[PDB]
Amino acid sequence: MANVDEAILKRVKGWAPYVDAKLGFRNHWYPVMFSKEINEGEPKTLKLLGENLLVNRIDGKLYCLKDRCLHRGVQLSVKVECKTKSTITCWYHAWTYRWEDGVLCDILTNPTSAQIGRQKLKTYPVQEAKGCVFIYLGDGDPPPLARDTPPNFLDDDMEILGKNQIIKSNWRLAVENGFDPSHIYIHKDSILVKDNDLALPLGFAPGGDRKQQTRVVDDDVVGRKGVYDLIGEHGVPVFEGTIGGEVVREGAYGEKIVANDISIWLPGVLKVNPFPNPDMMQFEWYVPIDENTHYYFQTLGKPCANDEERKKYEQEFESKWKPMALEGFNNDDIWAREAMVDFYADDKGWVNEILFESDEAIVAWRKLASEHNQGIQTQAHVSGLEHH
Amino acid sequence: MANVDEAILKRVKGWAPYVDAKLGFRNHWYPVMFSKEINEGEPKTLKLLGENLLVNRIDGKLYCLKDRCLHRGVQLSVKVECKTKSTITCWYHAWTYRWEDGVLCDILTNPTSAQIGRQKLKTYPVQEAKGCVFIYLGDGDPPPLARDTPPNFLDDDMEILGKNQIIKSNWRLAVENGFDPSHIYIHKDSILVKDNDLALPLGFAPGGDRKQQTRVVDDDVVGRKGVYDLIGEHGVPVFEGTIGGEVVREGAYGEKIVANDISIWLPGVLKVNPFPNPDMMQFEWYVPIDENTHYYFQTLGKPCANDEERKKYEQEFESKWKPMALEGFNNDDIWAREAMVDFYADDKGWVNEILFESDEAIVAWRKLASEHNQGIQTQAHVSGLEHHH
Amino acid sequence: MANVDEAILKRVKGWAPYVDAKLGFRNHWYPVMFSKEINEGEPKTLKLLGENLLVNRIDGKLYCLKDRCLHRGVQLSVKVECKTKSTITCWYHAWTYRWEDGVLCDILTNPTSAQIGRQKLKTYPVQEAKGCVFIYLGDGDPPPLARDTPPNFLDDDMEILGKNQIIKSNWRLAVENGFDPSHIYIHKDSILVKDNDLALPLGFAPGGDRKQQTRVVDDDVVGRKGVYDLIGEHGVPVFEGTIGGEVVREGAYGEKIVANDISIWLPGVLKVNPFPNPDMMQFEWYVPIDENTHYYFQTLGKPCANDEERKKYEQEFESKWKPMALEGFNNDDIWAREAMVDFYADDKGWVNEILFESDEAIVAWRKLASEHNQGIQTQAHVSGLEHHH
Amino acid sequence: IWLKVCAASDMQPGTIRRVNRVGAAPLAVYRVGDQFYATEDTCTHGIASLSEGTLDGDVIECPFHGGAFNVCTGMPASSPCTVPLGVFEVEVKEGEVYVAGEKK
Amino acid sequence: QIWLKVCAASDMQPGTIRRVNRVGAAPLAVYRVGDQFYATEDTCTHGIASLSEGTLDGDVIECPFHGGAFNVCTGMPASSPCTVPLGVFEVEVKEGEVYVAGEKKLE
Amino acid sequence: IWLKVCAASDMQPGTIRRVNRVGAAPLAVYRVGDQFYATEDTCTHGIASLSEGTLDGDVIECPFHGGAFNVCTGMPASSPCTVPLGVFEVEVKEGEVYVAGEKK
Ligand SMILES: c1ccc2c(c1)[nH]c1ccccc12
Ligand SMILES: c1ccc2c(c1)[nH]c1ccccc12
Ligand code: FES
Ligand code: FES
Ligand code: FES
Ligand code: FES
Ligand code: FES
Ligand code: FES
Ligand SMILES: [Fe+2]
Ligand SMILES: [Fe+2]
Ligand SMILES: [Fe+2]
Repeated sequence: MANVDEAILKRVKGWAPYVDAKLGFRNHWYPVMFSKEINEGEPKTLKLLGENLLVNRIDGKLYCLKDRCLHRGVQLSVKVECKTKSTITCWYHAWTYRWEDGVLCDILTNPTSAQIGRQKLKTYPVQEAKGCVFIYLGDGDPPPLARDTPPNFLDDDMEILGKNQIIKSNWRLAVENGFDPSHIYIHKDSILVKDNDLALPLGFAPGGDRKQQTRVVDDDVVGRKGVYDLIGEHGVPVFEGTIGGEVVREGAYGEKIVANDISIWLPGVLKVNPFPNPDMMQFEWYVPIDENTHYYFQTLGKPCANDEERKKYEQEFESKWKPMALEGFNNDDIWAREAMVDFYADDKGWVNEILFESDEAIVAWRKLASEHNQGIQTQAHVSGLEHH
Repeated sequence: MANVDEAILKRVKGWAPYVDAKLGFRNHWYPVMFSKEINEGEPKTLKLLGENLLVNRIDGKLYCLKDRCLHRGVQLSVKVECKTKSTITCWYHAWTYRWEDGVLCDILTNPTSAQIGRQKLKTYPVQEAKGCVFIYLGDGDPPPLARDTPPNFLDDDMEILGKNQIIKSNWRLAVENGFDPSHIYIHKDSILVKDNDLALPLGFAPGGDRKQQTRVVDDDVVGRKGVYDLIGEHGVPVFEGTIGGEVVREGAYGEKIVANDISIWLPGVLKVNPFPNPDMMQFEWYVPIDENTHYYFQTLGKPCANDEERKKYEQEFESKWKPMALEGFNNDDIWAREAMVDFYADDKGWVNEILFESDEAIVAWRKLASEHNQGIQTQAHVSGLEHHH
Repeated sequence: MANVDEAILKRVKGWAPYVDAKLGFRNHWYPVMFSKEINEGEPKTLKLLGENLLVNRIDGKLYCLKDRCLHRGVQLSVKVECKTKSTITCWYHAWTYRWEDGVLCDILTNPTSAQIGRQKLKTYPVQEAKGCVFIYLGDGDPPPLARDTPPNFLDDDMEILGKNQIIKSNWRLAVENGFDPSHIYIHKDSILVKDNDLALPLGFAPGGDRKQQTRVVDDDVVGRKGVYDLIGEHGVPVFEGTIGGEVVREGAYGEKIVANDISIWLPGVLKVNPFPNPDMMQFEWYVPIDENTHYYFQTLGKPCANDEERKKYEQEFESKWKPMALEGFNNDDIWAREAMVDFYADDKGWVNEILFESDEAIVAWRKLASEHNQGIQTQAHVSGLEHHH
Repeated sequence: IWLKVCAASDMQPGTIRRVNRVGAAPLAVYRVGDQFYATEDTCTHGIASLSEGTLDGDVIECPFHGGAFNVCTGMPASSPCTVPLGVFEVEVKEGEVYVAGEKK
Repeated sequence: QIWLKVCAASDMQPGTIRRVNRVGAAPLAVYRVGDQFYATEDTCTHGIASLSEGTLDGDVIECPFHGGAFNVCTGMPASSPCTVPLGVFEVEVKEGEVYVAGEKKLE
Repeated sequence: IWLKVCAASDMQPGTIRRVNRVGAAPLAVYRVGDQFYATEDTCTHGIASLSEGTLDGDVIECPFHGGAFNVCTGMPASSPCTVPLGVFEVEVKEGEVYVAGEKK
């Protein structure tokens, strides 16, 4: 939908839609915060896919309104005026909207206005699952949340805990950094490696039967769409890094086996199993905020049968996992993403990049995302759709 | 003239020139500072309509030169060198200009140069009135200042006192907010309303036809161009704000009636009478500095027959009107203007805005501005007008 | 190639290549730091002609690799990893290159990769001379260093000392400010003038035989291309600055004669002789870093026959010449350069500038640079050259 | 039930005629060739008068922002318009055009 | 093992490409330009793309990944971002049968 | 007063000739077709010599910045030139070109 120079899109015939999706994919569910972060009657602002939104909790249920008055385009959040439980009144000329359907139900500055009941502020579906707030940034009735979530994230027994933050890089650079088989080289000195006695090679190199290591999923019953990188089951572990034949670096020879299988799913969520411990799983999203930033929504799952277990897990999370894994391990992924910004900033990195064997999995992802995304977000979606 | 995407200008047929006037209207007088701010032989810098200017006072009189040397385009003000009372010498290669006509009269580094007396630095007319400094940002002979000021501002007995500052929003957002009949809602909690017992509705339910909502003045004895907001003529003031039939807010039931008449005039000055008190008036300009900023030049006028009344007024102004009205009331206008920046920054809000009834006032202003402005300032006027045969 | 609006380039027929060379000229030697600034195994980063580079010293020799991994385009310098003495390993996926030829010799994350030995990271020749590090930002076998250095810089006894810094102005504004005969007016109050008893007029103006003051050099045996502004011998010294015929400022009447001859040479190095003392020379480069910044590479040369003289000169340099001349004199050149940024930033200044007689020297330079430069650096050179069959 | 607008002959094909009604919102009658259509005069995207716009075939373009509507269906034809225009019934009985007091 | 049997000359239409897989070695690409046959490595030198999956225009093969291109006769780059020459393998037709060399030309 | 410049045939069509004058600013004589015109030689926008510029019909283009003038009126034809050029009437008698001693 024209976000990139046409000359570049013409060059990347294998995945032009993906290269063009600088603002992300429209018509998909995206996690933006945790349930505990949004309280009853306290609207919270955020930007998703370039759009400013407002989220409010009313009678325990979440509602989402575009944070931009229909009148003069100001953000309602500049000065929040929720004068009745079910509505929000713009601070400027008092146009009032219902949280449930966005209908302009009243205008305090002119209760006789012909606009009343005849205009509607954009609303977006909101759903809470596993203590995470998901917003369907799309049009029409939303598909099942499961379609845009990795396998097992929604298991009844699966206890989800995590953290979220804003990172300065396009979402795609985050995705590819995460689903990259050979990038773990940057984690070779992470405190998680030693402090958790992990077995971690310098690089999971491509085995022989390539299409046996990569598994494209487009037959998932709930509609999921993604790609598996079967490094542990079909890939090769490089534990001794050599230069000129001499060993200059070694991987970690710990006892804990992790990262058996990695998978990337639309709209942009990675699943690492098992990780950071053999009895856990990591699910992380790279949510588009605008063309230069994304939410790095990290979650760790661990089956729990009772509160006593949930509490224990919650304690380990706070004292070990979050500090040693989400931060100790993944922090290097943050500046790694930032490091690729300049090369791709002008969109030319998508042409000049020189890929090697382990990037085969990334290429598969680009084609899958290009073929199965539910829409390309455009700046026009942000300012107001245009058509003659 | 070519400041906005041509496709957008094509869509706004009712006021394309106004939408294109991002840098403001050329060939109009604009206030930029108060007389007391510029002293004899003390050149002052400022940017107006995107142009860097220098103003100096010589023998009591003000002169304005473009703050850009003709030679290598540097600002003379980087290092001011006024070597004679009537000239200014560029700090770089010493090109020297007369404040009176901008003529390049000498070049210290080459007294025999053929450029001497053959080049001229742009000058603009400057006039002081009511303690305010106005600059005619235009070409050729200027029209009377009266043409570009609201009625009565220049009245002999009118005592003017004010405040000026730089605000971060395009000048038009400032103009529209000030003339916006329904924006009165943002002032509902102002300290002035309570502390000065003002009557202030939340808005108005329009009455009568479209034509009765405003009164356009296409010509004054001096050629003034403006529009009066007549929404209160047949409209019903709203004192009780309801949502779903329930009262959620009330206007202010004070005894003092102000803002009986509000008018906006080209090049962009609002007159509110009477305000903030029944016995005075407010005249405020939204002067274009560049595409993202303007001077919010506020003034309060009050008829004064002698020196005793003037002194008394100056005391009331400093101790009450300036802090309670100019700041206490208008500060909310400042962030409201800033709140509209994003929507109009890409020029698309001029197409996507959804107007309602009271906006008839703004529409009348956009059309009047489009039909009677004296010229559209372009980036080319700033860098140097362009033309190729 | 495609650096400036074609409409502007068409207007400056006399020196389009020069106006288009916003990023500098490719295929020339450029100094970027002093030798003592780069030690053994201490990788240093720098941006030259818009390209991020890495320089390292191995077994005493300097090597230069483009600071950009061939794989995903990250700067290797974000987390330098030199595993072996002769290589550098990208911190991302471990692609490993040799400093000597840039060849991708190993890949720790995949030793069986077909890319190994089949890719080559860009390398640039580097050579140290007079304690200065020069990088040939070009392709193919480099020409002799002497071609891109002013006469005498490489003399056997010429002892070179200096200072370097990053200045916020395009390199061309720096070049023209330096080779400008009338700009010394900005140096009239420099401490160097009095503190070193210099004779310095307010400006050297055009003598009588124009073609005779400027000397275009394109017949030098070493191939260097430049222009001399023969001020001392053919130029006229202006000591009495007048406005309306009245003396308002005078130059300096010191005994020390300096700046007899000034010359600018490609790729952009000025030679002032003698300066800042009758027995010294000043050689300064304005090295393009990106379109908005440059290295102001200052050097002062003074014959020294032995270590005792060199040590003496070094002490004089630190106690006098550096603080009094390089800083005390040229500091004004810095803000002068910065003052021209706005006028030329949009590339319009190259059309709207109003030149006078002394700029004749600058015009000659613009033409010579346009005709003898060895290549126009473009954004494509920075991102990766493009070409469709 | 119906109101007299004008004689079908007073309107050239491709022209618009505003119909002001006492005590109610104005309507716009369009003649697209030989057929006459009617919608409310006020653009649903704001407060502009469509009768002051430009008619191109059976599509009316608003003068304010360039939004457009199909005068036959009242459905939006060009952004920024999104809210259907109210359509009124028209009848040409005896060379005279009449418009329904209420919208179909 | 010096010459590899690919297919019958008639099995290939002008302007088409065929990939030749080899045990223990990188794949090759055979191109038919008119009635002439040429061959190079199948893997684009700029990455991991298969040129046999690209578009042939005359004697120039265009890579499907980034649009780079090569001259199939010389193996030299024809379009950016390609900069590394492809190895070229001699092709000969013996009795209407296409054969591609097992070793690339030296130079 | 009049200055004998040269023979008409000394100049090919569409060419410019610089005429130096001791103690005075040089002039430029332009041959447009078979007609002749004269102006000051120095561009009013700088130090460029119009005689080293490009003549397009009756408009001379400065070699420095693309500014231009109409050699007949001397008025600016293209920016950045804004100051009118000095014009000098010219007469051709007996195949000899003469230019007015002073501007007029
Ligand atoms: C390979 C091995 C481990 C990981 C990976 C790729 N990507 C990841 C993202 C988050 C946490 C762990 C990993
Ligand atoms: C004229 C006279 C002196 C100088 C000059 C131009 N340009 C210079 C640059 C550095 C130091 C001295 C000079
Ligand atoms: S901008 Fe919100 S009610 Fe006017
Ligand atoms: S820039 Fe002012 S005299 Fe040169
Ligand atoms: S970006 Fe350097 S090895 Fe991958
Ligand atoms: S008011 Fe008609 S398109 Fe906006
Ligand atoms: S892999 Fe062939 S052009 Fe990049
Ligand atoms: S010197 Fe002639 S156009 Fe500038
Ligand atoms: Fe990672
Ligand atoms: Fe206000
Ligand atoms: Fe200087």
